[PDB]
Amino acid sequence: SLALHKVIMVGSGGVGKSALTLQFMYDEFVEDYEPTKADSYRKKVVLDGEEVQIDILDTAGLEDYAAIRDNYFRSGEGFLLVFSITEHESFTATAEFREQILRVKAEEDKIPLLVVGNKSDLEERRQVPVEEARSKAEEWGVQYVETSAKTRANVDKVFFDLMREIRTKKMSE
Amino acid sequence: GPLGSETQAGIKEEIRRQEFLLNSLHRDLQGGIKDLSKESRMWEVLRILTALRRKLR
Ligand SMILES: Nc1nc2c(ncn2[C@@H]2O[C@H](COP(=O)(O)OP(=O)(O)NP(=O)(O)O)[C@@H](O)[C@H]2O)c(=O)[nH]1
Ligand SMILES: [Mg+2]
Repeated sequence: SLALHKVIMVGSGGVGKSALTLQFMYDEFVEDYEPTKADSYRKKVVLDGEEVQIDILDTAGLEDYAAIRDNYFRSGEGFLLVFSITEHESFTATAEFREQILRVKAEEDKIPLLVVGNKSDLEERRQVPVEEARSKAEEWGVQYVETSAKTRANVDKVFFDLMREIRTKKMSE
Repeated sequence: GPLGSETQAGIKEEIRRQEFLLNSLHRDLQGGIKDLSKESRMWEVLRILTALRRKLR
């Protein structure tokens, strides 16, 4: 349905999937880390003058079973693939996450996906150069946006940009 | 509805019930055959669990 956009947060443990979701949902941020099992949210928003609902599934970066992960990925319409700019290993992990999304969505030509480099407020701790992350997004044919769940930088942008991709795909079918 | 309990024991009991439903949904969905109705029910159960866990705190 064009009235409901199903977004999945994907990425390694501790990158800020939940922090981005909760900043977008409720305008809150806390530094306390609680690893996620699986959480979900729904919000009414206005996208380009149109009243829509966004559903967000916030996945575990430390997930136990591949079958559980695959069930979540299969149900999504678009994906925020998140890494922390302060953790190179979280950036390299995004390749395998994307592979898993592609495999579960086997017969879809192009999957709505945005690459999100979170924790932009910790520039002094950056381990992932902007050029490296952007070049990877270009190789995947997707956009790269840097966010901070703490300062709100680009948080609304990533959710709304992905919704626009989901909309464009939905209007092509 | 499911968010109506006000005791820690009652909220925990509703969490245990929703997690049971969630596990049963995953068992059904792990066959890999598309089922948008069951996927929608799974997201709803997760929304309820998320709401319950916030009430629990
Ligand atoms: N400075 C800063 N800290 C952030 C940012 N986003 C998240 N954090 C912090 O990083 C930690 C991990 O955040 P969290 O959202 O729980 O990560 P997650 O990806 O959901 N982890 P998991 O997969 O285990 O659920 C928390 O301590 C959180 O406050 C950000 O943009 N800036
Ligand atoms: Mg989380």
